[PDB]
Amino acid sequence: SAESKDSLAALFSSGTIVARIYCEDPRNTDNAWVETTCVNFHDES
Amino acid sequence: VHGHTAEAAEWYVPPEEYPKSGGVKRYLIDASMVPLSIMCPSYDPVEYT
Repeated sequence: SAESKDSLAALFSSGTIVARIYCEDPRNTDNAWVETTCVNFHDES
Repeated sequence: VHGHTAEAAEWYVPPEEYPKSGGVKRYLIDASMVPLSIMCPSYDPVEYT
């Protein structure tokens, strides 16, 4: 959407990695498990 | 979103016509050739006072 996408880039310019934890995901097995990194994009205005 | 980085330090290149000099023009150089760490063998500036 061009400039609105640039606005989204402004939205994407301030992110904080809040956690890196192990998922309680039902597809998990003994030889393959999901671990997540969480990125928070907060819009103050 | 874009598909590249910023890739620009905002390097300054002054305008071609020197102010109040009666139309005397410099030797034009691109913004990716200004730093002294970079070689740039074709640098031939003009001496004007």
